[PDB]
Amino acid sequence: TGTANTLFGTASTGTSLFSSQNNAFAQNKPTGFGNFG
Amino acid sequence: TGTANTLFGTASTGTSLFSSQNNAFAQNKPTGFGNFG
Amino acid sequence: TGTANTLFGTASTGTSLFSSQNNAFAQNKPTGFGNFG
Amino acid sequence: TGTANTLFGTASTGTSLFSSQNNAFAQNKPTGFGNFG
Amino acid sequence: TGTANTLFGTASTGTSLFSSQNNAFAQNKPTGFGNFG
Amino acid sequence: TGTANTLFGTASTGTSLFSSQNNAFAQNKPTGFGNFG
Amino acid sequence: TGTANTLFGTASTGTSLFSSQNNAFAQNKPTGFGNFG
Amino acid sequence: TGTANTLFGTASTGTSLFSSQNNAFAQNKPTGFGNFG
Amino acid sequence: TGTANTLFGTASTGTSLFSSQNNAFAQNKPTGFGNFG
Amino acid sequence: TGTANTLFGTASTGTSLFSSQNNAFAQNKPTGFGNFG
Amino acid sequence: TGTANTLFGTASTGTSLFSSQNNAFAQNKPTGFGNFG
Amino acid sequence: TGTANTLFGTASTGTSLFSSQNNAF
Amino acid sequence: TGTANTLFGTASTGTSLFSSQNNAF
Amino acid sequence: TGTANTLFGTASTGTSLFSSQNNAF
Amino acid sequence: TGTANTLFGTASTGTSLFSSQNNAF
Amino acid sequence: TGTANTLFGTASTGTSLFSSQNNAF
Amino acid sequence: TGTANTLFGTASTGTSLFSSQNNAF
Amino acid sequence: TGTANTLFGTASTGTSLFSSQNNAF
Amino acid sequence: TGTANTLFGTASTGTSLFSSQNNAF
Amino acid sequence: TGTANTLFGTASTGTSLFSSQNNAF
Amino acid sequence: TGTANTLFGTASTGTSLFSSQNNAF
Amino acid sequence: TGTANTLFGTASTGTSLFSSQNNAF
Repeated sequence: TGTANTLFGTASTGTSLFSSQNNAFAQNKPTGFGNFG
Repeated sequence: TGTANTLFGTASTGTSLFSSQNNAFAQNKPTGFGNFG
Repeated sequence: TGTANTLFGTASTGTSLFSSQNNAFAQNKPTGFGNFG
Repeated sequence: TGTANTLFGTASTGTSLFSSQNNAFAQNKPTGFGNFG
Repeated sequence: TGTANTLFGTASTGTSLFSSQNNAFAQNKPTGFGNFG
Repeated sequence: TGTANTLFGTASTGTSLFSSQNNAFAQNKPTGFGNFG
Repeated sequence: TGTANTLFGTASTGTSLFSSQNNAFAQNKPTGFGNFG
Repeated sequence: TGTANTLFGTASTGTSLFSSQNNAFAQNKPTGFGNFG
Repeated sequence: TGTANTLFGTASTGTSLFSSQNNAFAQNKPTGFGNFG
Repeated sequence: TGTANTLFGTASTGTSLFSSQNNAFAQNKPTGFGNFG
Repeated sequence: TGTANTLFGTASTGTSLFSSQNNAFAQNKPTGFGNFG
Repeated sequence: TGTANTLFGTASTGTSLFSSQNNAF
Repeated sequence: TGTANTLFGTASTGTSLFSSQNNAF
Repeated sequence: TGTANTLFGTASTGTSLFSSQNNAF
Repeated sequence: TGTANTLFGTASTGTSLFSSQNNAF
Repeated sequence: TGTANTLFGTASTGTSLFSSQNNAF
Repeated sequence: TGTANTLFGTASTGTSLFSSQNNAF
Repeated sequence: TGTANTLFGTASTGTSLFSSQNNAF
Repeated sequence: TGTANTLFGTASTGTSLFSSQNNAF
Repeated sequence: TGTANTLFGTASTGTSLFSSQNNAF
Repeated sequence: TGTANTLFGTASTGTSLFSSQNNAF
Repeated sequence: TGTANTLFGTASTGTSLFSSQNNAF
């Protein structure tokens, strides 16, 4: 499987089975810059 | 499988089976810049 | 499979089977800039 | 499969089978700029 | 398959089989600019 | 298949089989600008 | 499986079975720069 | 399995079974720089 | 299993069974630099 | 199992069974530099 | 099992059974440099 | 199966969406 | 199965989405 | 099964999403 | 099973998400 | 099973997420 | 089982997340 | 089982996370 | 079992995390 | 069992973590 | 069993961690 | 059993950790 790439939060490469992944984010003025390629 | 690329939140490359992925985001004035290519 | 690219939220490349992906976003004045190509 | 590109929300490249993807967005004055090409 | 490109919401390139994709958007004065080409 | 391009909502390039795609939008004064070509 | 790469949060390469992964993030003005490639 | 790489938080390579991984982050003005490749 | 690499927090290579891993981080202006490759 | 590598916090290579691992970090202006490869 | 490598905190190679490992860190301006490879 | 109940006050822009799929193999 | 109840006040922009899928193998 | 109850005050932008999936093997 | 109750004050941007999955093997 | 109760004051950006999974082997 | 109660003051950005999993072997 | 109670003052960025897992062998 | 009570003052960035696991062999 | 009580003053970055595990053999 | 009480003053970066494990053989 | 009481002054970086394990053979 391919690489899992994240800045904030989680990067999950393993297979997930009956298994919950969750993330609650509360941001006051976030700024995100992505240069994907 | 291809690379999973994320700035905030989760990048999941593994196969997910009976398995919940969730993310609750509450942003006050987010700004997102993406240069996809 | 191709690369999954996201700025906020989730990038999921694995095959998902009986498995729920959800994201609740509540933004006050978001601004999104995308340059897709 | 092709690349999945998203700014906010989810980019899903894997095949999804019996599997729900959902996103609830509540925006106060969002602004979106897209330059697709 | 071709690239899935979205600013807000979801970009889904994988084949979807018995599988629901939904997005509820509630915007107060959204503004969208698209330059498609 | 061709690229799926969307600003708000979903861009779906994969073949969809027995599978529901839905989006509920409630906008107070949206403004949309499209320059398609 | 591929490498799991994260800046803040968790990088999970092992297969996860009946097992919950969660992350609660509360950011005041985060700034994220990603150069993915 | 692949290497688990994280700056803050946890890098988990072992298989996780009935086992919870969680991280609560509260950041005042975080800045993240990632050069993934 | 692959190497678990972390700067702050925990690097866990062993299989975890009925066993909880948690980390509470409270940062005032963190700065993270990652050069992943 | 692979090597567990950490700068601050814990590096755990043994299998963990019914056993809790936790770390509470409170940083005033941390700076993290990682060169992962 | 692999070597457990840590600078501050604990390096645990033995299997841990019903046994809690915890570390409370309170840093004023920590600086971490990691060259993992 | 599922019963969605939605109330909107006066002068309020609103949508209701309901999707049900029954699969019987 | 699931009953979603949503109330919106007056002059309030709102959406309700309900999805149910029943799978019987 | 699950009952989501959501109240929105007046002049408030809001969404409710409900997803249920029943699997019977 | 699970009952989510969410209140939003006036003039407040809000979302509710509910997901339930029942698996019966 | 689980009852999440969330209150948001006026003029406050907010999300509620609820996930339940029932597994019956 | 678990009851999460969360209060947010006015003008406050907030999220609630609830996850329950029931396993019955 | 577990009851998490969280209060946030006005103008305060906040998250609540609740996870419960019940295992019945 | 466990009751976590967390108070945050005004203008304060905050998280609450609750995890419970019940194992019944 | 365990009751964690945490107070944060105004303008203070804070986290609360609670973990409970019950094992019944 | 154990009651942790933690107070943080204003403008103070803080964490609370609570872990309880009950083993009943 | 054990009651940890921790006070932090203003502008002070702080952690509280509590661990309890009950073993009943």
